[PDB]
Amino acid sequence: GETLGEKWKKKLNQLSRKEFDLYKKSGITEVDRTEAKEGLKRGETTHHAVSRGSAKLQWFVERNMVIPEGRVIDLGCGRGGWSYYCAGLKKVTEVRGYTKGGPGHEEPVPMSTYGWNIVKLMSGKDVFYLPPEKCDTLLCDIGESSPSPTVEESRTIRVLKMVEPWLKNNQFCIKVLNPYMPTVIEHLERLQRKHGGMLVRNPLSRNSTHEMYWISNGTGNIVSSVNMVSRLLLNRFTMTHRRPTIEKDVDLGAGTR
Ligand SMILES: Cc1cc(N)c2cc(NC(=O)Nc3ccc4nc(C)cc(N)c4c3)ccc2n1
Repeated sequence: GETLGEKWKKKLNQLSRKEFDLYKKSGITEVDRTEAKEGLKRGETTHHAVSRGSAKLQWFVERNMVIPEGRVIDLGCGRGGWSYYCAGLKKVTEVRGYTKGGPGHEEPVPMSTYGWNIVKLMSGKDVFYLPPEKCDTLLCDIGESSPSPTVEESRTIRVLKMVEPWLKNNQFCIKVLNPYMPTVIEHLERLQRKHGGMLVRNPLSRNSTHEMYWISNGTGNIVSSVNMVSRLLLNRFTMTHRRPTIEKDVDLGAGTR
């Protein structure tokens, strides 16, 4: 070291509140969640995504980076945004979501968006002790940020260690909270050797996170991709502020499959 990502993290931790709030959205893409949030406030159960996560996963799926099919397991499903998005996909036959829930954590949100009847979301489940199950698609969006990159390093490696027993001849999309710490890079290189895939930056991620996703389809140089993200995020500190690109949120429809 020290890595480009660690330099980015230092500068991020130096920002004031107003500088941070400007920087985190500068030049990013984001979905307009206003209508959806009002719908959830009213208890509406059709069309709305339960989180910004549905659109986030959609970005990967529309580029065939992960192609949900068959039995989908969603580790750390939270409200269920990834699960309910997958439930509407023709090739998907079953969605099982597991999440901790309870105090301080999001509970699954019951919905009747398209394909809801093939979704089972289970709260009260600690995925770090959950025996691996056969699945055709493995999703995991777990990783708690911290101002400390070393804390994030341990959290990230713990997530990667937990998800690996679930991976075998299947599609996957796994969040890598901190991909730039050298120990994480080494684990990712061994993981790519065992299971393939590639590390990709989602443009709906805010500039305040260096998160990248390990997706199953394709290949590439992990260090080069991480460093590309680090340079982008570093340059956005001094780039003139740019308003984010606002897109419409996803419409997940209604009814049973
Ligand atoms: C306040 C808050 C913030 C988040 N980013 C959350 C994410 C989630 N999504 C997750 O996957 N969370 C999560 C988060 C941390 C976890 N830790 C262990 C040891 C086991 C788990 N099954 C587990 C799950 C859930 C609740 C959240 N609550």
